[PDB]
Amino acid sequence: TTHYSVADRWGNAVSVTYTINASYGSAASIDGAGFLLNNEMDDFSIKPGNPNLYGLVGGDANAIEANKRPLSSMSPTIVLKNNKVFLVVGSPGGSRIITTVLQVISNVIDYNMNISEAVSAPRFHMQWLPDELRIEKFGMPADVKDNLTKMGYQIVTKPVMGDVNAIQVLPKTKGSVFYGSTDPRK
Amino acid sequence: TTHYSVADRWGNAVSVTYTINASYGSAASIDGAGFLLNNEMDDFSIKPGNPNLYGLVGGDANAIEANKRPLSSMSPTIVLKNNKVFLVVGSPGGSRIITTVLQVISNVIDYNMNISEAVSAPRFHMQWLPDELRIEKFGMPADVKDNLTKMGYQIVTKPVMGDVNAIQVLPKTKGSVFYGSTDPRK
Amino acid sequence: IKNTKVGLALSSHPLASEIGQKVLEEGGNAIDAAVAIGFALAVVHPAAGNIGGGGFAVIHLANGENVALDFREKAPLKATKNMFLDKQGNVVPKLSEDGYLAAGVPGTVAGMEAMLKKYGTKKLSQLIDPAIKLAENGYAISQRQAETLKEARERFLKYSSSKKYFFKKGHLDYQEGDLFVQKDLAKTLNQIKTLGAKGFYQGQVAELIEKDMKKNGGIITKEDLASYNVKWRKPVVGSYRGYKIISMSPPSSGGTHLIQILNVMENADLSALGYGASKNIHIAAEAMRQAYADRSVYMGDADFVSVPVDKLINKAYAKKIFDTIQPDTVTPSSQIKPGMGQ
Amino acid sequence: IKNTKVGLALSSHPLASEIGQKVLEEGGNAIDAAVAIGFALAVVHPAAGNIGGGGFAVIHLANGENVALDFREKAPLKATKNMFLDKQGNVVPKLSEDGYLAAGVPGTVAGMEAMLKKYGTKKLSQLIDPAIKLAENGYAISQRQAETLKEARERFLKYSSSKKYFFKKGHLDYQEGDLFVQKDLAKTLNQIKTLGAKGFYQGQVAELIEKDMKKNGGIITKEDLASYNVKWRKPVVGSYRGYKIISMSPPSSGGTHLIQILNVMENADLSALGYGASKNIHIAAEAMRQAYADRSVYMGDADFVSVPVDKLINKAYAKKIFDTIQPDTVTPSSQIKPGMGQLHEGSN
Ligand SMILES: N[C@@H](CCC(=O)O)C(=O)O
Ligand SMILES: N[C@@H](CCC(=O)O)C(=O)O
Repeated sequence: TTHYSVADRWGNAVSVTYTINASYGSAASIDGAGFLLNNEMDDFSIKPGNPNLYGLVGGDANAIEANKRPLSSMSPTIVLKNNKVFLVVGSPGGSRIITTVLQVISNVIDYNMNISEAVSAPRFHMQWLPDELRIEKFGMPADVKDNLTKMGYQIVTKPVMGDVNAIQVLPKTKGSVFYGSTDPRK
Repeated sequence: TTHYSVADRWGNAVSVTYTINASYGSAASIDGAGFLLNNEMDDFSIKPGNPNLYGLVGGDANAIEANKRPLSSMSPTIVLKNNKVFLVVGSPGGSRIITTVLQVISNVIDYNMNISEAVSAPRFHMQWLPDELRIEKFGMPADVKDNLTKMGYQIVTKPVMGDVNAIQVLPKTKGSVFYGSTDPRK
Repeated sequence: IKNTKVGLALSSHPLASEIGQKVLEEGGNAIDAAVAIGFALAVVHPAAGNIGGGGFAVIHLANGENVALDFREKAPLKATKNMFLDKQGNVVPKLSEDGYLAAGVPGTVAGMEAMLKKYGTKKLSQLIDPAIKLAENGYAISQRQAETLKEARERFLKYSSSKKYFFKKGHLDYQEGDLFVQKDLAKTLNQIKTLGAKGFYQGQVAELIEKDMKKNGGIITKEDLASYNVKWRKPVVGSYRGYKIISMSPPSSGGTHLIQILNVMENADLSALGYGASKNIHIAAEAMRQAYADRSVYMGDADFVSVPVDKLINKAYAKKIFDTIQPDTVTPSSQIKPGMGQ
Repeated sequence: IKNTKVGLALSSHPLASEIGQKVLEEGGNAIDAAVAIGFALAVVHPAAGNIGGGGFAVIHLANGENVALDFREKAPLKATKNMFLDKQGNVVPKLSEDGYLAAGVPGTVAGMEAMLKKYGTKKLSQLIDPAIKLAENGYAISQRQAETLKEARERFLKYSSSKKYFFKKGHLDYQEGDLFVQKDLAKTLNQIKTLGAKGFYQGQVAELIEKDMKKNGGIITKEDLASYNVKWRKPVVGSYRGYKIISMSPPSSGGTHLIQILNVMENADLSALGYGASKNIHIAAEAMRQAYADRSVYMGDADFVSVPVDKLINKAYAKKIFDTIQPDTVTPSSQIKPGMGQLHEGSN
């Protein structure tokens, strides 16, 4: 999965997340055509309660049916301020997309980080099952981990989450200024 | 102040910190010559107990004498591992140079950060007078601040400290790889 | 990264970002640039960028309209509920993950053409040229690409088609710095250049897809391809502390839960304690926990199932979640009730 | 940033870094590159890079030797203890900070030449060419430079020389993206190109310095410039968890306190709790507190006063400091004793 963000001088913004699901999709290509096929069918629930590639589970709502579109977690997002473009943001990461994107938005709005700071900041993740608080290397100091563990979290350090490409737009006396960040994770 | 670091293929390393003291030094230039004069005389103790530009104090040892060199905090440093160049590191920052440089070294050695991580990591600072623990914006979370405050630190958030240019040298199959980092604070 | 004249086009590959940025410099709009990037990434970032997959675009137009494009893959016409299970009702290992049966009907090419035709200003023929040049002439394998290719090796090895495209002669891994040329991909992109989306969903390319599927135990047919349809949908919309949030609606769960989680968080003054405070992490994590429990029961393609989006993004529901959050203890996942009673 | 061929030359300005890197590409050694960078930064980073200041170089040689070069400024020949005080013994505001009396005798040009002649391989005339080109033909003011220039405005405006050099016509602030050209600086660097350090410390440039000093109430003369001397010194050396630390000795306090504070920290297993743990911050911070108290009493130019470097960097002293650090609590600074009773030379 990969996300890209575009904003122009006329006030259009386009936030695109697209994918073949796994890295290199199904790993099978169309002979003669040179492209990899997706493995997007794994985003369905293939059996009630069966965890997919991202540990996500389902029942009736996300069961397979002919022509049905498998449930995604992709979250291409635009944030507006007074109806003008403010953020263009998104990320890959399967189940982690939702939490990655909201953390970047929160970092800007709640903590007044610029877009580079908001993207670089360590990320955590909770997805109900598994019942764990997923964190990143160097992302949480002992004091914070200790306090969260006391609350009843099971903290686990896992590979870095996401790959945010984000734009922040700020008005100027004349026009706007566009600020960008790619993700130090990849 | 500014620091630069050099490492070559023969195994030499050069770590240079140099300065005109304050930003633009004394602000006075030599007419006809095009260069700014330092204000390095402020690095002496000009009166016992008088705090200088970085809040540093002195008495007899660092009093002004003709031809004497004013005390510096500049810390251009080289670290060796098994007799081979490992780190070339240094920074500007007046009184904060010492603490900036040691934190980068500790980050690599104690915490196994790569040179980029080690340089980007938030820095703290204690210089005895003022009696305060100086930190950076977004550098320390509430839980850590609360515990340090309960120990007796007066925590103050101040502008970012330092501008580290550092090299890490690692053995590979044959010879060395040189990894560099400039400082995000620049 | 800063721009004060034409804006920014940002992706995970510098060659694709450069292509998008150039479209902006040459007077194209954000949609024009996005289309050029979508095709460029199909060449230079094959782990993820694609013409064989699908996705979503959320678009804010100059005139103030906000729209969403669904170019998500569809289950093929022959797909069935239990298609990945054996006779005894148990999952067939890797059947949904590796190989031709794991594929939905691709939507990317349809999506790129749809947004260009509705909102773009440049011709597809011109926007796709940079991608074709990269496929025909090649580009350098990056350090990370060499790693991800190496990791995919044993998967590629299962399929004669992928062994041909993603290895060097003798099925050898590409290495960092190698020039990667994709002649058949260029043929496919050239069909799209000349014929538009019909160059993928019909004609020679559709024939190649159908016949390779049949040979290899897949089920996508020309009928699937000819019937592939994008959908222009309303985005899901929320607010957070005076900002408007525009995100992807079903068949993504992403925008709904993003808005739901932020709605819960809105009840706390997070700014008070600042970034990385355990008390703030706790509120967010408990909101996440409920949202993902909700996802597992309520979420799917709304064209087929009832999805309570409006209920999930209702601030009153979020307040109810917030009020269950204990100062310094969690609600174990085993004790979460989807919808809480909704 | 990565290199597997000629190494790296890294500075705070990309134009200076590129100049250093090209020296490495062209076959020069780390000293050659460092000299090129020092002159380049004097053009492209005038807030900090300089020919009017001084500094230090710590050098590790291929053969295993470690050396330090002191090119720190000297107090002028006519400097005095109370030179910045009025008749009542009070500090004259800004006298040590703004203007011509605030200056020590510059060491940079002497330092550059000294390390080049002893350990370099290339000629100064060639290594200074890139800096001359940037002075003569100009370079683009960066965003940060525009900010720092603006902050210094009121200071520059006090001096006719700086008004000429660091403002555009009409004494306007330089803006981001403006091309900044330094003709007189170019002339100075050309004298150094032609004559070496003597092109700065003697002749026409020395005359310019003496004249402007006299005009403006400074005390540096041709004599001070002719007396300027670099000093080759032993670096301070220590160890931290098996790694060798090589850093700057007096007249810097930096290397000594760096080794001292790391020595204290070595007594704790910091890796156990990892980056940013309060327990780890406490040990380092309490070590810092004692080190800076020590600095205030025991540190100065060791050529002129007694400085107990060996005692300050001794692990046994650091172990004593470590022992005084009580778990979960600070020692207030008002209770800290410089030296901890360990640095008394009898009743001295
Ligand atoms: N196929 C997943 C994305 C997988 C990923 O981002 O790695 C989805 O649509 O939610
Ligand atoms: N003049 C100070 C350095 C000033 C700074 O780094 O800003 C010193 O030599 O320690």
